[PDB]
Amino acid sequence: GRLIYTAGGYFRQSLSYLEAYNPSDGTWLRLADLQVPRSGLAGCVVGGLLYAVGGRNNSPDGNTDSSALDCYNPMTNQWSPCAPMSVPRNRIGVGVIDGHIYAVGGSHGCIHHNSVERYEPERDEWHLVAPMLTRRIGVGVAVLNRLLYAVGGFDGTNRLNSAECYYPERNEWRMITAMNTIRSGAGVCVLHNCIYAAGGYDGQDQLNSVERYDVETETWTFVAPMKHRRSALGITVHQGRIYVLGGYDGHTFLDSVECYDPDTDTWSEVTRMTSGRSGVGVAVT
Repeated sequence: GRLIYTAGGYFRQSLSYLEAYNPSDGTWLRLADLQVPRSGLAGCVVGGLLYAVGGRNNSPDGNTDSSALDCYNPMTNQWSPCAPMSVPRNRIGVGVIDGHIYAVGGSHGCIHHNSVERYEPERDEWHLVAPMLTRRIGVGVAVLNRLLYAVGGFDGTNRLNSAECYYPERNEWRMITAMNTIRSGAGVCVLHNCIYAAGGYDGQDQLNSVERYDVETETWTFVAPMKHRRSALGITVHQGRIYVLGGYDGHTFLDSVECYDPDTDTWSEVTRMTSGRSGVGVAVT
């Protein structure tokens, strides 16, 4: 049995919620709160452990970006700290390769990162790798065939439709074909051997469009769009289907959760979070 876990998020302030959606029976479990309220973070899963990476603690007492790495165990329902990244990373992207966590981009105050670092869970250690060709905050990140893809984002001045690909053995980045649409804060995931970018922000509107990248053709193609435009949404894959959680539509923090079925190329609204929020970290375990 696997659940869709959402950690953290923003609604008028940063959040500590850890909630887990059961796509079968409909429930949200309330689990142990994050040690620190955090928005703009990423989630991932290595060895069954749920990791929460980076973000920002934006509480009514203070704004601080976070370099933190924290670890949630469902067998104990407990959070434990990890060693932190070398720099704070708000609006981060993360991906997993060979049981290693790659932290990509994000911001620290006015710094817009191009740096990337790799976390090794068996040694609880972070190590710097080759920086991206671009500074990308609000970057989507996906792993396909052990290659690490960094998609869209915001460079501090311009929002991006470009994408680049990291080769771990050569330790270098190469630009790939760019998306059709400029997107920061899109949800980027991998499903049945294609990369999907859903929603986001082009600097003028929040997006409902969705496009998927194909490595064999090196081409992005639009698919069915979400019912709700949204930026800074959470995204995951559960049992062959894409799930988008929350986000921001320019007027309100969404609680809607949509589900994409690739076999019918349709989006459905399946559940509502216990409260609207954006900038969550989501993963399945």
